[PDB]
Amino acid sequence: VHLRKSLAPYWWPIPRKAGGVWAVRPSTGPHSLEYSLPLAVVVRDVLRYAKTLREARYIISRGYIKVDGVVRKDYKFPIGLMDVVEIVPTGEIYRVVPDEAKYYDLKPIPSSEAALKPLRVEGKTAVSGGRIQLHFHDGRNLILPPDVGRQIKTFDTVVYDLENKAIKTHLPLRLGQLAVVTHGGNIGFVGQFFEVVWTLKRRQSVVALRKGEEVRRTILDYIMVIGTEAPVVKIS
Amino acid sequence: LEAVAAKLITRLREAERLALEGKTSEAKAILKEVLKEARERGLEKSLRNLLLRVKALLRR
Amino acid sequence: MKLGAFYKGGDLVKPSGGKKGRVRKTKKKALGGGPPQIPKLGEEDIRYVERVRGGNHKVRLRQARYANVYIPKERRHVKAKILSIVSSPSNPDYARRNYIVKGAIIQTEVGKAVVTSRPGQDGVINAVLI
Amino acid sequence: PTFKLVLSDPLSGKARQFEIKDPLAQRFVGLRIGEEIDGTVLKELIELPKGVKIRITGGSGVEGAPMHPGVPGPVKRYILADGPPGYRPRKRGMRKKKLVRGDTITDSIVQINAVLVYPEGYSGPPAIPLGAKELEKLKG
RNA sequence: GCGCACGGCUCAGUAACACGUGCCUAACCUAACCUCGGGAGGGGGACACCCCCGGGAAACUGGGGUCAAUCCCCCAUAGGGGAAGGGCGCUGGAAGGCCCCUUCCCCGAAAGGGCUGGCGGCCGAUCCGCCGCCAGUCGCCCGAGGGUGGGGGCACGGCCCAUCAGGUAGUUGGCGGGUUAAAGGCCCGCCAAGCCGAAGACGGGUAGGGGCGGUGAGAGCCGCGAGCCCCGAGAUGGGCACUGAGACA
Ligand SMILES: [Mg+2]
Ligand SMILES: [Mg+2]
Ligand SMILES: [Mg+2]
Ligand SMILES: [Mg+2]
Ligand SMILES: [Mg+2]
Ligand SMILES: [Mg+2]
Ligand SMILES: [Mg+2]
Ligand SMILES: [Mg+2]
Ligand SMILES: [Mg+2]
Ligand SMILES: [Mg+2]
Ligand SMILES: [Mg+2]
Repeated sequence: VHLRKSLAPYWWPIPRKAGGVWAVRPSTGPHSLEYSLPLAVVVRDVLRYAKTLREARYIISRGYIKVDGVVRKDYKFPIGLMDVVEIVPTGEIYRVVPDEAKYYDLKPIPSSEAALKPLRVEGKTAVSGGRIQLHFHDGRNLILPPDVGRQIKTFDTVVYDLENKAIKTHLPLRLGQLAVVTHGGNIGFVGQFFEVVWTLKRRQSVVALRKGEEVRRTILDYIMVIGTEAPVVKIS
Repeated sequence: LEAVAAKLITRLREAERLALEGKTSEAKAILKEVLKEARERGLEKSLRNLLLRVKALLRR
Repeated sequence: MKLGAFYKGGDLVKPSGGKKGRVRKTKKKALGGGPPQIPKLGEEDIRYVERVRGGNHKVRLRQARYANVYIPKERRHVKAKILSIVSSPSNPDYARRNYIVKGAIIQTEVGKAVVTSRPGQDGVINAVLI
Repeated sequence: PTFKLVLSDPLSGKARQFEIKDPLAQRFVGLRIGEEIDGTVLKELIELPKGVKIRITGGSGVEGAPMHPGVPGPVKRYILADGPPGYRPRKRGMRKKKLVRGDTITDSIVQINAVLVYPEGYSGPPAIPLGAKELEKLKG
């Protein structure tokens, strides 16, 4: 399967005309094609550690790159929102976070919050045994007992332990929390949740965010709760 | 040479039947001196299909 | 099956009754169909497992002898035997040729039952006593 | 009809190639594949101990086509082959129209494949302990 | 084993759900990949290369012998499908869905395989392996979701001609079925007379659609709407199938 350079996502940090007629195509990983960047692009463009595609594949082939605690040796692995990228031989850590300019950015983070990942609940399914399965914004799943999974509704953000496969902290979606817009024109904006026009489809509800006193509006689908007045993990 | 090969093939097949019944050492006994016999007459390659089968039977 | 002889693609006729051209020259294999596989009344049960689109499987009853008749008044399931097909409301030609389809009546050992499954697709005859 | 018989010994894994002619030629015509004829017919060509009946296994025609056991009668035919006997497919599921011949022998067959059928319980020496070309190469 | 259904070419067919925009599939399938939960027990077989012979001009191809598998097959369990009755529960705008309970019928997994290191045992220089375990790593099977690709549906938008005015009879709809991965006159049995049309049917002609491009101060006119990108269709004309996740290639 190919990806023409014209059909590449608009926000990717690559020149549109100059270059080849091809772009590296992500291999159906834990994100969406429109909202993910392949690992070889990050190693060559965003970190500039490789000057060619073979050099980027060589760096990835050694297992030097760790993505969310798992060494990825696939150069077409997709990276997306709230993912933790760690470079082993240099010890630097980044969290791909919603950016006001690049639309998605590699921000350095402290080593303590490297195992933590904030995940937005995209939905729940009832599985065998009566347990509940949670689906997150990057396709990741987590099966829970029925009573604990009853109190986690959709669009709630949960801080997930990659190290323990557990839920550190559950952040319900209520009016008055700190949210970051994760898609759309108003990307990168972090503000208080203070207004909602509940539509018939909840995913299409109009939501307003405030930062004293710049007010931006989006739909309810495009905002992730990052907690109260203090963001739980460094995003900006 | 057909005389020496006929008994050799006869001795190779008989050890094959032994190897199917569990007698590995006696079958290994037959396979040994047949290997002695075919080596100096150049009949090793001629019996190549049978030496391949016999060792497969003993390797089981 | 996906056979062009049983093509399930759209007609070449407009709702006004006028004719329209062919946008595509060939018949797509995805839009292909298959011949009927409804079982015939036989002295033993013969089941055929068929590979279908996406590497899936469908159970086909080539020849039917028993029916899993269920008694609503007693809440018991019996694997009774089939003696004749009484009548097929969808088409009498199914009963006339001893072919079991959903909604058909069968004079089973326990009595009469209405076939409640699609025996060409389910692969078994689930029946409910009348 | 002239023939190039391929007589293979199962107990030695070697084959001897006899060229049948006039007197035995009608002993082979009309025989289907898998047939049983006693080994004494080839007495003037080969020595076979009296527990062996040579079995008919197949052959090829004058134009190189092989005989097909699944086709009956002595006739030429075209088949949409999908398997080994008369076809070696190169891709999975590939079916090809191949020319074959019936299993019943006839004058146009040039190669006839026959294999010795040793008697039950026989454990003597091999009827064909070596190949002719192999032995000639070995001596050289 | 995986790939070759991507990629490359062209513009005959097409006035159409083809194309464009905006929405759906609660009526669907998806190998490779990602995540969570679970599993990997027992037993068999064949066919190449090769060896002994060939046949045939060539294409191709026959017989016997013989070593293997992440090759093929069986058994078990998990699981899966159908029909029927109940339910607190889940999703979701809304359950013919998911989950749990009960009855029966039916189908029905797996490669613990490779490598590395460590341990121990069997065995032998005619062996240079086999076995048990442990760890690391790359893999295999099932359930759920995602991802990607694809099948299908809808609202609206975009040519000319009346020196083309009535057209349609599976045609329009209903009911019951078959088939499909999946809804549908897609197909079939029965019932009705409906469906389209001067707000232009039907017929004819022309044309792949779009992003767009030329020109003009502009409205606009034209398509050089060839080249680059997206969608479509095709592979001398017309048809029909195998394999496969996917082709009617
Ligand atoms: Mg193409
Ligand atoms: Mg063989
Ligand atoms: Mg396999
Ligand atoms: Mg299910
Ligand atoms: Mg089984
Ligand atoms: Mg095995
Ligand atoms: Mg239906
Ligand atoms: Mg029609
Ligand atoms: Mg060109
Ligand atoms: Mg044609
Ligand atoms: Mg072709």
